[PDB]
Amino acid sequence: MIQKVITVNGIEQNLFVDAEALLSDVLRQQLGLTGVKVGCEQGQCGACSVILDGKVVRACVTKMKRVADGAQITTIEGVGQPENLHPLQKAWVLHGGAQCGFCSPGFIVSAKGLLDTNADPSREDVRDWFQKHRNACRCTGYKPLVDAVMDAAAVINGKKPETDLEFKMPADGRIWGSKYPRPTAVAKVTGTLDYGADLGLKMPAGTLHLAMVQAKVSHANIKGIDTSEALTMPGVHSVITHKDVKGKNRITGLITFPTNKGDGWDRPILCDEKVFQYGDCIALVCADSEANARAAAEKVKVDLEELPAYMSGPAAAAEDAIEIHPGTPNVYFEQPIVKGEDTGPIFASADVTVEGDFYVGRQPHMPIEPDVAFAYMGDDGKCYIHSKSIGVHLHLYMIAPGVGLEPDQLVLVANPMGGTFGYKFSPTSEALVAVAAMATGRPVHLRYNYQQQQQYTGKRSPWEMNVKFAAKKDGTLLAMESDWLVDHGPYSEFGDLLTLRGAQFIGAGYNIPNIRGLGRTVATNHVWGSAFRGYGAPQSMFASECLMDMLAEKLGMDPLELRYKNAYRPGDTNPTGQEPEVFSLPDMIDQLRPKYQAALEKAQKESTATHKKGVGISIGVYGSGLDGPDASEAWAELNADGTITVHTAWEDHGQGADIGCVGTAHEALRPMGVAPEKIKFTWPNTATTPNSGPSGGSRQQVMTGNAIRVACENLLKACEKPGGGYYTYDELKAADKPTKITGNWTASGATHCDAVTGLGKPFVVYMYGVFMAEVTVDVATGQTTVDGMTLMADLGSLCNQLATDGQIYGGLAQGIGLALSEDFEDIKKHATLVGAGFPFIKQIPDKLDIVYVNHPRPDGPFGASGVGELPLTSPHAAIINAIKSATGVRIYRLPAYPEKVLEALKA
Ligand code: FES
Ligand code: FES
Ligand SMILES: [Cl-]
Ligand SMILES: [Cl-]
Ligand SMILES: [Cl-]
Ligand SMILES: [Mg+2]
Ligand SMILES: [Mg+2]
Repeated sequence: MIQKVITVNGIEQNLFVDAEALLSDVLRQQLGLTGVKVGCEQGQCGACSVILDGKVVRACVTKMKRVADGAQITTIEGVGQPENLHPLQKAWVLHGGAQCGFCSPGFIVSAKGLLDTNADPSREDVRDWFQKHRNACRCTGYKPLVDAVMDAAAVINGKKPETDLEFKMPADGRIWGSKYPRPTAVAKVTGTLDYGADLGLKMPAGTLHLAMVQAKVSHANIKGIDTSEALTMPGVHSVITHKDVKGKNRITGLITFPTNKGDGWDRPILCDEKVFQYGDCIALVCADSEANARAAAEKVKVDLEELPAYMSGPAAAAEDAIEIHPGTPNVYFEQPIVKGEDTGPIFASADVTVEGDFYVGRQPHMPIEPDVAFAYMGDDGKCYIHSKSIGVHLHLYMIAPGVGLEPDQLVLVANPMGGTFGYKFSPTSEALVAVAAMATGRPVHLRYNYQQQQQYTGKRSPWEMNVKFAAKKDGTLLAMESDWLVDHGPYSEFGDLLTLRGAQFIGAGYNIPNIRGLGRTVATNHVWGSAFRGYGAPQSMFASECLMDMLAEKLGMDPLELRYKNAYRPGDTNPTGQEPEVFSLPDMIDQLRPKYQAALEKAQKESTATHKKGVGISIGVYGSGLDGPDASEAWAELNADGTITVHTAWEDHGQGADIGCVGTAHEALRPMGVAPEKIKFTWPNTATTPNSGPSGGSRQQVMTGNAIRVACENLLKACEKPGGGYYTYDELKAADKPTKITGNWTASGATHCDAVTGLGKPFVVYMYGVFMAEVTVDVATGQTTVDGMTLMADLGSLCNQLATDGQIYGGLAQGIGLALSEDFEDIKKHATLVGAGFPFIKQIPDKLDIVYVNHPRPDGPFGASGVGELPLTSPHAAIINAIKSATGVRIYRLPAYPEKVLEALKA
């Protein structure tokens, strides 16, 4: 141990530390500075950026011996606090740079290091700096962050007044459609919002820290577990196995389809008889600390009979394949799509047919914050779970029978979270912490490290796809055929539904009167499938949007013009036989056309012999809602102090659940003249908030937004004074009148897609968009650089521009990763941010362009559709179409690795 007298945030600290200790650990645990956020723990993400003697370092790979006596450290807490914001923190808030906010402290600290050395940086300087210092963001696509640096810089330089960093009201009082900052912005940019790991450091002693004992093979029969050595190890309380589980020890898929050949109880909470994938939790060590738990977990011995593993869809779908779940065939679900006439004869007689085999792989969500949960037995005897669940009511019913509790005896609460991008549509650690809390009686806490986040949370499921188009010489689509195989890993949850998405979205965007297709779901021993932003669209529309460009090339037609010809117009139906609710695609194409022609011209002019430039186009379509007559509930309550709380279980991945609530409520409350700062939101809690539903399927703004609008409309009626005006709280209570008002809303006109034909009206609101990608391909290396992305977006009406801009920028960046760099195929290699091809700032162009072409939705609140998954429907198709336009080569199987591109280039 050594004494180090240093300065931390301007205050002299008398530090007593292990020289080998990590600065991140010291700052967070010993000094309580949880504003230093830790994600990857491997120096790759920059979340832990601190300033050490004028240099930006990553505290997670800075050992205390590198901290000299009298050193000066600045963390986010020293940059500024809620009542004393730094220009960089004000700028972040104004520009909407905090979405999930997990990266915000590191980014702001890093940016402060930048401005202290380069006071008046260019946009490229900013990007260069964030690249060098490895500041990663998964939410924003970087543009708003650079916007914020530039604006703060102007203020610090004395070029602009600081008051210009404060939000200005639109001068009618309308925050709907505005750039009003999200309520959580201040806490995020000051590091005063407590995420799961932060809460764990602030829990009382007696809290047990968990570590997972995980399978180190992909497929096995378990013979026994030996905990003897682990129990003698330092800090160890006990080891939990399947024997300690009070219920079925199974997670249920809950809405398993009838034609599913599996019962949907295939997933264990703790492995009993079998290992189904690498990483499966077999046991939980409970100890006094994470470090001690992890140490002992290494010594728990599992006796395994290793079985052959099927590591892809095709391998597991073979006739001769051994059943992974005995009694259930590996191909456990099939969804046909049968629309209009038989396609066989139409394909035979058409002027032009095209066909293609396409692949989209196991994309890893890669949130900066790795999975974390905790649980405890309350004084009331209920079991409470606090996690990253983005569907608390959903997960309750998925886990309750497994852990052995009645629905009334378990409570699920969503912590503030650093992004999920769909992986939290699945339970990850909830049942594990419940089981541990129940068996021990003590508070338990479980934090995954980044490797576990990669290997042992759900992934986008790979699809092997064959799609075909039949068409007239004028470009009129006549028919389509489709076959898709979905590799869902060993756990069935929502696998059949994902498969159904192929029926709804392969070929979405165009009038296609005749379709014959078949989707198949298959269990494998690769990572289990959890929703990933887009959920079926990125796979489906990659195939159909690439094939649209192939059809265009065969016709001798401009790809944009071919789309203009076939795009939804009044009278047309989508693939499930349903009429579009608005018709905005022709409008969006027309407005993009000149930008597209201008991009083509630039591409040809600026191309060289070694660096070829191209332009690609795609369309994107997705539903807003869960399938069928989806519904939400909200409560509007006037409180004693004259504020209004809107109670919902609108789960915040980071997308802006808080601003969606406040924005929608304010618009609905306008007649009563309610200031936005007086409107409160609620963190999701199964006991104290209504079943608003999960934050999945880009549904909340529509479903819960409507429910909030109805609740607020009903509160107005309850507050309405006879003869005009409104009662106060005190007046209402004195009259013994209610002050907490319910509102519900239902997508009444929706129906589920039929099990035989795939036809129906699954969503009443869809999202529509047109993508344009501009790329440069280096033909010597096969390396693609995306120079610009454009999205024409119809969102009906914007609740909040900061939120929708950020959403789109974020999804476009994930499109670049999906197209060029991202995959989880090799269990070990792809277990880091860098190894799995996470897009750092230089991989994302500064040129991200949005054009809103809003066609108000009949069923949307004030006209709004969702936005969440739109920017990820097909941006990767536009990118791949752009590579083809640049070089003549088509990548059919994502991602377009440089070597892969080179191989095609030289074929
Ligand atoms: S770089 Fe330190 S937590 Fe990622
Ligand atoms: S706001 Fe950057 S990771 Fe979420
Ligand atoms: Cl998916
Ligand atoms: Cl390929
Ligand atoms: Cl490569
Ligand atoms: Mg027609
Ligand atoms: Mg090669």
